[PDB]
Amino acid sequence: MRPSLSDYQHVASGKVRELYRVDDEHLLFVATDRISAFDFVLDTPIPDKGRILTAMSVFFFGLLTVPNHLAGPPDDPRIPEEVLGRALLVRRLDMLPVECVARGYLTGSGLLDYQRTGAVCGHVLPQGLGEASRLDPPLFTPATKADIGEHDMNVDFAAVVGLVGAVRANQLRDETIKIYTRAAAHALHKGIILADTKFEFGVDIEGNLVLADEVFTPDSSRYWDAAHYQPGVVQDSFDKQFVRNWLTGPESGWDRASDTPPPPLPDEVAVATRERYIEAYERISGLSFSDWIGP
Ligand SMILES: CCOC(=O)[C@@H](F)[C@H](O)c1ccc(Br)cn1
Repeated sequence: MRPSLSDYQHVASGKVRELYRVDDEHLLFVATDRISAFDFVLDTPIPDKGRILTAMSVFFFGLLTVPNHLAGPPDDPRIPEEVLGRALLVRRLDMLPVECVARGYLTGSGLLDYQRTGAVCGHVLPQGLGEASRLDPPLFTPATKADIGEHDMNVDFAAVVGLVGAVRANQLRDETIKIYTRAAAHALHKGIILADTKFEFGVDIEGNLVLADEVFTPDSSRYWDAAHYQPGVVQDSFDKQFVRNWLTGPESGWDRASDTPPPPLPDEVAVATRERYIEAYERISGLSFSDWIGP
């Protein structure tokens, strides 16, 4: 028999994820069905999104050889029925206060910083780059969390040294670039570009660096269709473009520039979005989502 979620202490809440205490040395990482667009958490959930993103994380934890925070199987008895398939049993770690970001392509705040200064997070770049330009080798572009509602602040390597130490900062940079390079090549071989990714790490009792976050989900990473990749224009979001198109189109009745919260989504847009998440998972993993555990 599985415990109730109310048997555990709710310890933290995020935009589309939740965290619970299991005992002194273990936590429960939970993915919800909520989705974000244009910096709003939308009213309408995407069915099975939490389960699909958890399947994705478990696949990539398996593929990568680096230590990670998993402390049990996806069907561990300590996981409540209500979150089965969208929750993981993990070990408690001393977390490092650095958002460890790798970028293989120039977009978002990376592109903006380049267009303003000619550099990104202390990396002076060649002249002549633009939207969705390839960056090779990929860049370590660390950031720090700001206040509620605000975007993370981009920082340089020296800033990271002052947060975690010189030797540890070099380790974060090296492991972030190594892991991203491997995952990106794997996805591209199957027709999906991982344009960038954001990692969070912790340290265990022996001093070892441990990957401790969801990993390579379409929330932590920009997924693009490789078949339509064209440097110089904005790329469609593999998972979120149907949501974006409806919200900004003729039928929503919503003006993005009003900064008012958006309306609920059509049921059919939510179902089409679920299909897109399933397509991304099955193409990258080579597995079938119909075999992933659930309630
Ligand atoms: C950059 C270090 O991050 C942390 O310290 C952790 F708390 C972790 O990122 C976290 C936060 C909120 C939720 Br919900 C789940 N996990």
